[PDB]
Amino acid sequence: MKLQVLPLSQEAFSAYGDVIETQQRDFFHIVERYHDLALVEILEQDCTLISINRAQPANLPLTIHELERHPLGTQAFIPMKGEVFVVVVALGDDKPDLSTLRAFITNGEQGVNYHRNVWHHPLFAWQRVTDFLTIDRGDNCDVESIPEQELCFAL
Amino acid sequence: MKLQVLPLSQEAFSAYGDVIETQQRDFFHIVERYHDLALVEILEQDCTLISINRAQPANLPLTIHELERHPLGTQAFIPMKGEVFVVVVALGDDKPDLSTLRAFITNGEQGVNYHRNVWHHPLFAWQRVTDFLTIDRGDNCDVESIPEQELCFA
Repeated sequence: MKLQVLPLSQEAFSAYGDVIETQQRDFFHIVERYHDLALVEILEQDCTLISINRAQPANLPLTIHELERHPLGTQAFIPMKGEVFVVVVALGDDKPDLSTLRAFITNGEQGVNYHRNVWHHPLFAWQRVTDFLTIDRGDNCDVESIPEQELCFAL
Repeated sequence: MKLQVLPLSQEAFSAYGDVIETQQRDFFHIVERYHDLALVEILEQDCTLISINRAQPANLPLTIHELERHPLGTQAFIPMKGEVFVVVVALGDDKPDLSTLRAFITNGEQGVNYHRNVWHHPLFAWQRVTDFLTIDRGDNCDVESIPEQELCFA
């Protein structure tokens, strides 16, 4: 199944989570504070931990066949050296709702925070080893397979 | 008084917070997951906020005369383009305990998470404008004066 990879934007991503970036975002003059870019929510009396995931770059062509989700907590990933990366998300209360399945490629100035219970693909890098500043709990996530998806970058 | 800025290291910073870095840190082979580098503790709020603070560089010679602290939560700052930055910390339950006053300069591969209630200087960048990914409670900030300190570097 062809899965088109489109540019990431807050507008297109809003139903899946928050896009962490400064472009055209409101800020307070203090230092310029670009506030409330993402809301971290971790329940089940779990801790909110900061980590770094060093991911190897994946090579084209890319195919996926499963998605994971964190039912009781959000998960944020922010590249540490301006790297571009790819994300795949889907909604769905008990399983991925294919009509909402989408893929996005960042612009190098963005991070993401997946809302709780939102389906996404395990972390992987693009074109180069990337260190992702990670904010989540701390494996207690749900794993569900989906029909093979062929990510498409052209067009 | 001259406050000498020294290289930031986890062992020297541990009493004030945690250094967010990968160098010589334990990890899980997955992707290499460098786990639990810092613990976010927020009081009287069930959520943590992520923001970006774009900070201007300080005008040298830098002289400081006050520190701030957040009793209700930890505060993390991680540069987004590998920039080096400077931090000033101190312990003290009532007022800043000067015997614990220290200044550190990062190596470009480090972020910091100030423990809750630890005194530190308001954010500023080093040499160039820097974007700092910020993780904190998102008012409620104590501010106390300290003897005029003159930051000295290499």
